[PDB]
Amino acid sequence: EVQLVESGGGLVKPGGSLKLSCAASGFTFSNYAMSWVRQTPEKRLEWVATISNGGRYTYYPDSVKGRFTISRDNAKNSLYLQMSSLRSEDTAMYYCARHLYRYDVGGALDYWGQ
Amino acid sequence: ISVIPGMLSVIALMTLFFYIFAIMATQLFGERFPEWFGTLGESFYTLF
Repeated sequence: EVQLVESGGGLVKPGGSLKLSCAASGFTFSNYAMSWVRQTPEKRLEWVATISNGGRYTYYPDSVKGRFTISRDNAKNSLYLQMSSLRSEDTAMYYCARHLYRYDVGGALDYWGQ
Repeated sequence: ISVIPGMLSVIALMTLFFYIFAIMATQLFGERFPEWFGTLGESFYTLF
């Protein structure tokens, strides 16, 4: 019963914010790490954020550092991502991904969303 | 409490071994697995 769906999105003016979500069901959510991967409409993939299981250690690329905000709550069994002061080159597709091996960060990614 | 001053040497030696194996472990297993062995002030806890 492993499933990953999403919410949020739409149209944001340059100078606004957007706060997404990710619904996770089926596995045990408190024993994996979770990460957002983006897909440009020009057929190219790019990485956004990741976060370990306990929620204390985050990692960020340098190209978007200090601007995005990622968090976890264990009991709610869902994932967040908070944006602020967007730009124009963010017109793309987003996804929500679980890592492969348990307790890990940064290996592969086996089950995405849609 | 009257026994521990004739026993303090072994305690100092075991603390030294914790310091050595902690500084080995926190840079071997530190890229991946960040919550257990990431810093040093939690690698002491995982080795304990």
